[PDB]
Amino acid sequence: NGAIKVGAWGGNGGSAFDMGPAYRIISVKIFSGDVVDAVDVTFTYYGKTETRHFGGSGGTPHEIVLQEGEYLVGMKGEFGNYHGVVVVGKLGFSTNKKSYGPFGNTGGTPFSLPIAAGKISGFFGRGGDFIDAIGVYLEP
Amino acid sequence: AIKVGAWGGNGGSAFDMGPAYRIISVKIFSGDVVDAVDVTFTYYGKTETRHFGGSGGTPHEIVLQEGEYLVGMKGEFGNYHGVVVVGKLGFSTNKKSYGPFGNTGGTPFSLPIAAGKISGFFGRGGDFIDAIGVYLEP
Ligand SMILES: OC[C@H]1O[C@H](O[C@@H]2[C@H](O)[C@@H](O)O[C@H](CO)[C@H]2O)[C@@H](O)[C@@H](O)[C@@H]1O
Ligand SMILES: OC[C@H]1O[C@H](O[C@@H]2[C@H](O)[C@@H](O)O[C@H](CO)[C@H]2O)[C@@H](O)[C@@H](O)[C@@H]1O
Ligand SMILES: OC[C@H]1O[C@H](O)[C@@H](O)[C@@H](O)[C@@H]1O
Ligand SMILES: OC[C@H]1O[C@H](O)[C@@H](O)[C@@H](O)[C@@H]1O
Ligand SMILES: OC[C@H]1O[C@H](O)[C@@H](O)[C@@H](O)[C@@H]1O
Ligand SMILES: OC[C@H]1O[C@H](O)[C@@H](O)[C@@H](O)[C@@H]1O
Ligand SMILES: [Zn+2]
Ligand SMILES: [Zn+2]
Ligand SMILES: [Zn+2]
Repeated sequence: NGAIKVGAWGGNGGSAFDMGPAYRIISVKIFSGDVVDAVDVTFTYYGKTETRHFGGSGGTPHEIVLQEGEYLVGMKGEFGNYHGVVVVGKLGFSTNKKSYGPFGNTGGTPFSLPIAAGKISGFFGRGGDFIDAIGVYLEP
Repeated sequence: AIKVGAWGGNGGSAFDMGPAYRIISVKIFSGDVVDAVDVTFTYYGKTETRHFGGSGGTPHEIVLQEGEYLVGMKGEFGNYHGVVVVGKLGFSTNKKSYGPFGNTGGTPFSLPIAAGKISGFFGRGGDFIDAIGVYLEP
């Protein structure tokens, strides 16, 4: 509904997910090991603060807590075959303050989304055992 | 405004066409490398053309038909005899995909647009197209 969605980068495995845009991403938690297992996002939508759980439940958590006036302004990673499956094998974000990651240890086809104007407001993609694919909502 | 990119190097001079009402056509000049781009578009009742990059290469026109929009951009950038330039460049509309054009591989980048469209360009250019980036509209 006026949305701008770029991606998803990755494979066609797993099931579709789409959190829609948020008023405020509070934190992003990337679960990884060899590969990107999953992503938890906690956010406020119309007053309510929710957490959605994407991908699978393996891997080690890596939390990005957004400070007041800190926004996600970049996403990059790599997707490739992980013993049969095209999943996001490395995943990273940058904010207007600091860069995070990349998380994951499997190299593959790089992708990169530098945002010169605007910010990330939400996520979509595909998840199964791991993060098959990830994509992003943009707003000014 | 939503500006994404630019992908490529830091050589050349910065260009910025701003967002347009409607992309009419994109002409991609390439050889070994992406030399340049001509973008024809409408702007507040005026129709305009901008050249970004140099004069080398063979052109490939993407002419946009009725209710056809740019919903994807992809290519590769790399060091080409001393300068980091777009070595391959491609686009997709809602109806079909184009190219990619250029014959020099490098670091890939891809911008699929699930919702929204490309409404304009910015980046860097010299005698080749050093870098390209994109304005996004809903
Ligand atoms: O990120 C994927 C996964 O990586 C690591 O586990 C490996 C695999 O689960 C599988 O191939 O079994 C291996 C046998 O020893 C194991 O290394 C862990 O980091 C895990 O938490 C993660 O889910
Ligand atoms: O667009 C690429 C590049 O063009 C110009 O660079 C010059 C050429 O690469 C060539 O003639 O060799 C010169 C010296 O090695 C070089 O300056 C410039 O516009 C440059 O900024 C740009 O990157
Ligand atoms: O450097 C952070 C690092 O931590 C662990 O070793 C794993 O979770 C990796 O996926 C991650 O890359
Ligand atoms: O997450 C990767 C992988 O996980 C499971 O094995 C299935 O859901 C696959 O469809 C999916 O591609
Ligand atoms: O792309 C760089 C270069 O490639 C080829 O040599 C030709 O097609 C030229 O026109 C072009 O300038
Ligand atoms: O390889 C893509 C593209 O690269 C060059 O610029 C030309 O030779 C084109 O005719 C060709 O289609
Ligand atoms: Zn979770
Ligand atoms: Zn294997
Ligand atoms: Zn021209």
